[PDB]
Amino acid sequence: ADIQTERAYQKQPTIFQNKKRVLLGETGKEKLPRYYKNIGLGFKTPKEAIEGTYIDKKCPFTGNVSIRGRILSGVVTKMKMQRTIVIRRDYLHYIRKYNRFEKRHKNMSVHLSPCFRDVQIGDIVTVGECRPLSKTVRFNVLKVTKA
Amino acid sequence: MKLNISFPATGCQKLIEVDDERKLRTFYEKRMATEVAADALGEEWKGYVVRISGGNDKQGFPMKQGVLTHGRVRLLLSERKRKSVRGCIVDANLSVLNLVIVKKGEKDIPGLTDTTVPRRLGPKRASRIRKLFNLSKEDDVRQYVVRKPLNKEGKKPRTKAPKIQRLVTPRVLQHKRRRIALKKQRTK
Amino acid sequence: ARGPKKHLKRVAAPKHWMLDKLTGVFAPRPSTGPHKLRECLPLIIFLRNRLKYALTGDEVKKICMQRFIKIDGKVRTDITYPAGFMDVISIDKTGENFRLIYDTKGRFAVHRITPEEAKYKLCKVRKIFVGTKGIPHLVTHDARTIRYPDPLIKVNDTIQIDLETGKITDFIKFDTGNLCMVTGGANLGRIGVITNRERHPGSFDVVHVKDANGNSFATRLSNIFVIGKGNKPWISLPR
Amino acid sequence: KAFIPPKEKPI
Amino acid sequence: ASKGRKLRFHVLSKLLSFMAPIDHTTMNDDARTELYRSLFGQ
Amino acid sequence: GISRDNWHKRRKTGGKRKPYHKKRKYELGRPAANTKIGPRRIHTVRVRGGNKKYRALRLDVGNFSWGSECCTRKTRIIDVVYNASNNELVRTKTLVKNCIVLIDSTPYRQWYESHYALPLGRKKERKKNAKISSLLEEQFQQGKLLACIASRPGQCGRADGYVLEGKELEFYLRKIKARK
RNA sequence: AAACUGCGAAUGGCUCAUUAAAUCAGUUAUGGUUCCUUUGGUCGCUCGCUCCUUACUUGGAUAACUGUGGUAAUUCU
RNA sequence: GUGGCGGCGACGACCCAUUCGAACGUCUGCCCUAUCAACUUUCGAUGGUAGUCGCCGUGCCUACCAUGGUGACCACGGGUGAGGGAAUCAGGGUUCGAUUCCGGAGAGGGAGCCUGAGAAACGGCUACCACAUCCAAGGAAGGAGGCGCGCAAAUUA
Repeated sequence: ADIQTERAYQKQPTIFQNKKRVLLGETGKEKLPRYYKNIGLGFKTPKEAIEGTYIDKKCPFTGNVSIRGRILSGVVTKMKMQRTIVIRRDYLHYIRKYNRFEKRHKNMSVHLSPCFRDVQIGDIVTVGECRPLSKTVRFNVLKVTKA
Repeated sequence: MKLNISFPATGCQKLIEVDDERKLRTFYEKRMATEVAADALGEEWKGYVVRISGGNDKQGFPMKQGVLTHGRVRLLLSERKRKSVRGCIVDANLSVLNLVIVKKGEKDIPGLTDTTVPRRLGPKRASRIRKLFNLSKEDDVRQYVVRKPLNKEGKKPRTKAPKIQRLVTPRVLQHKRRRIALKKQRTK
Repeated sequence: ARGPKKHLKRVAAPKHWMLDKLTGVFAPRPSTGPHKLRECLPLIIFLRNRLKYALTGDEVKKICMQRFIKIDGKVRTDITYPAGFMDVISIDKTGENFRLIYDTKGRFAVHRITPEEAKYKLCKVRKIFVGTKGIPHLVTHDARTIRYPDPLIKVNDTIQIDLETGKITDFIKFDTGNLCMVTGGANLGRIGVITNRERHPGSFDVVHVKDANGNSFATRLSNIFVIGKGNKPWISLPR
Repeated sequence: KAFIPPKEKPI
Repeated sequence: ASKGRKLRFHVLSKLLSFMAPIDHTTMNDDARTELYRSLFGQ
Repeated sequence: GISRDNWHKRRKTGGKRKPYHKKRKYELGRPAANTKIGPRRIHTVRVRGGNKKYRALRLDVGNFSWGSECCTRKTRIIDVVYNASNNELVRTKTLVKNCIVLIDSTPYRQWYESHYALPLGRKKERKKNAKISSLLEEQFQQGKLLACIASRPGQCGRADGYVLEGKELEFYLRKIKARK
C-alpha cells in the first residue's frame, strides 16, 4: 500500500533519495536502494526485509537497533497492537519442602517487524534482546516457526 | 560636620572641622562625583575646585554612587547581603564628607600643598621599568632598578632592591632550547 | 552509596591479604592503578606483612621515599600502589628480585627470580584497535598500550615485553596444547595444558584444561592466562 | 456527572 | 479527557476561599439593566 | 522545578508508587529554548561534566546544503511556514528541529550563474548537467526557498539544514496548501 | 611574619522525625552515557602580497604596605 | 659571534586508553491477606510519528494519532515489633568467638538561588512565617540531654 501514513514524512535515514541523474537512468526505473543488515549469530535476513518497502526504525534487519544479550523463545499469544505482540513463556517452579513442582508462566511484550507476516496465534517465536524500545518492550522478534 | 580633604598630586590628607552652616550651604543638595567650586570655605580657597568622593552620615553608614535618596536604603552588596547604605545626595545630616582637590587656587593651603609626600615604591616588572624610565631595547633594565636605602639605629646601613621578574636570563633560554630539542626528538 | 568511600574497613579487605582482625579497624585501600582493587597486592602489604622489612606504616613510607623499591623498572614512592599478576619488583639495596605469581592456594606468593629473568614480563592482550593515521594499537591487561604490533597478534594471546624499552620481543599464540593457568573462578591458581576450545557466539567461550596428573577441568575464556608454549613455561614457576 | 454543567438561578 | 483535555468540576481544595468578593460599582442595578438593553443598535 | 524523573509515573499495571527520595541533581530539567527570528542572541550553559551547551535564543542566519547540487551556503532565515509537532510553533515563529522555514535564494542563484553560466530566476567525459525541476525553478522565480532544519538550536546554538527537493518537497507543499 | 595563588572539605563519624520487586540477592549489557585522580600513549615549524630595520619574552590592574577618617556598634567600613 | 648544541627534575595542558567509580537497563527469585476480583486512561494508562529537555536510550515531557496494557498461572488493593537481621572468617577439653554489611531524609518551617569531576550540598543568600538577644532608642547581629528511684562528676582529661 502507501507507506506515508503519518503527519511527518517516513524516510529510511541512511538513504539519500534526491540524487539527480540523467533522463536515461530516470526512464528506466525509480527503485530506491534498500538498507539492510545481518544481525549475526547465525540468523538470516528474511527476503521480505531486502525486497520490502516498509519504514520501521525498530526492525532488527532494516532499523537502527542492535541485538545483544539473551536469546529467548516463547509462544505467540496476542496479536492486537501495532507492530508489537504479546507472548507467553511457561515453566515449572520446584519446591524443595514438598520436593515437587508448580506451573508458572511469564508474559512478554515484544516488537514485531512487518517483515514477518502470516504469523498466527500459537506458533513458536524466538526473540533477541535489545535496548528498551519503549516503557515495557525490550526484545525484538528474530525468527518465527509455525506450530 | 568634618571635611576629609585630599590632594592626590602631592598626596596629602587633612581633616578640617567646619562649624559654620554658611560655608557648608554651598555643598548642600549636590550629588557625589560632581565638581564644586569651594570658594565659600574662606579666603584661602579662591579658585579651588573639589570633587565629592564620599562620606559617612551620623550613624557611620557610607554613601554609594548609584542610590539617589536623601536617606538610607537596604541594598544587596558583596553572595550578596542586605547592607544599609546612605544615599548619594549630600545633606546636612552627614558626620563626615570627603573631598578631593582637582584644581588649585591662587594661594596655598598651609596644610596640604606647601609640603610633599613621596611615593614609596618603584616598579618591579621589567617592562614597567622600561616604560617608566623610557628605556629602549638596547638599554639594560638592571641598570635602572630603584634601590631603597634603609637605616635603623643599632644596625649597619643597607640598600635593598626588588627582584626583577620577566627578565631574560640564560636559564630561560636553556629551557626554551630544551623544549625545542624535545620537539625534535619526538619527530625523530 | 551517596558518594565514593575512601575508607576500607579491615574485614572488608580481600581475603588473600591475610590480614589479622585485632590489629586495627582499617586496611590500606589501594590507589587506582593498572590492576583492579580486588586483584592487587598493595605495596605496604607486600613490604611489611610478607617480607617483614618494616614494622609500621611510617617505616614503609621511610623505605619508599629513599627510592629503593622499583616496580617494572620504575621507582615508585606511593605506598598504596596496586601491584598485580606477573609483576616484577626490584630492590637493588638487598640485591633481590620478586615476581608476583598466584600459588596453588590462590594467593600471591613470594617468588624470587633471577635478575636476568626480571628484564622481561608477560602481558595478556586485551584489545586491538586502529588509531589515528592507520596505526594499530594493542592494549594489555595491565593497561599498557603499544603501537605497531605484529600483524599476527590477536586477542587472548600473550606477549613478552622488555621492561627497559617497553617493546614486544615475541608472543605466544592462543591454541590447544599450550600451558595455561587459571586466573579466576573456582579453579583459580591451577596450572595445566589446554585441550580444546568451544565457541558460543554472543556468549562466553569455555576452555578445557588438563593438568600434569591428568585431571581435567573447564573454565571460561576470560579466566585463563597462557604461561608458555607447549609444556615448557616461559617463566620460572613456584614450589 | 463529571461533565454535567451546574445551573444557577438569578437572585 | 487525557491530560485534562476535558473540563472537570471537581472541588479544588487549595484554591478554596482564595479571594473574598469585593465590589466597587457606582452604577445602580436598575441603571445597569436599562443600559444593556440599550447597548449598540439595540 | 522541572524534573524528568521516573518515580513520579504510575506503574505498568496502573498502581502508583510513594517516593522514597526527593529530586536528585542529575534528574534536573531546564526551561525550553524558544528560538525566535531576530538579531543573534545566544546564551552558554554549563552542564554535567563541566562541558558547555550553547542555548540559542534568537537566530537569523545559518548555512544550508543543496544536496542534489552539493552546494552549501550561509543564508538568512525569513519565516516559519510548517511544523510537524504543532501549529503553535508556526504561529509564534519558533525554531525547533525538523521545522520547515523560508530562506533567501540569492547565494544559490549566484553560484548557479557563476557555475553553469545559464540564467536563473530571470523574468521573461561526463558533461555538466544543468537541469532543474519546475518546482524549484518557480521557487527561484519567487526568490525564496523552502528548507528543512536538521540541527537543534537549543543544544548546538546554530540552525543548519537542507533545501527541500523531490517527493519530500511535494509532500510538504501539499501539506502547506492543505493547512490553509 | 602579613597577603596573593592552588587543593580538599561529596569520605569516616555521629542521627529522635520514610519506605513490598519500590528497595535487595545472583546473573547479564555498555554497539544507548558520565567522569577529579593513578598508569600508558600523543603533544615542529616548506611557500602561500601582513611590507623596512617583542620572541633576548608582550599588556592592564589589584591585595599585603604608608597615611587621613566616621558611629554606641563587629575583626562592620 | 643578540654563535650553535645540550642533562636530570617540578607544574600545567587537547585527545585516546586504564583504574576508581557513578547512572539506566536484561534475566532469575521475595512474607501475610480473596470477607481485596477486576485494574489502568483520576491531569498518560498501551503504542505510533515529529519535537523540547536531559550525560545518553526511553511517555521523561509536550503537540497530532490509534485503543490499547494486566489479571484465578491471583492482577489491583490492604497489611507485616519488612532495634532486629544478614552474612563472613577462625578453631583438640562441646565457641560465654570475632567482626562487617543497610532502606532514606533533614539541618527553626515550606519555596527560590550560587560552586564543583562528583551535592538539587553536613556548608552562604533573598522574600515570607516563628522565635530570641544588645543599644546612647536612630539601628544592628542570630540558626543537642539531665532529673523526676534522699538523687545530675565520662557534659571530662
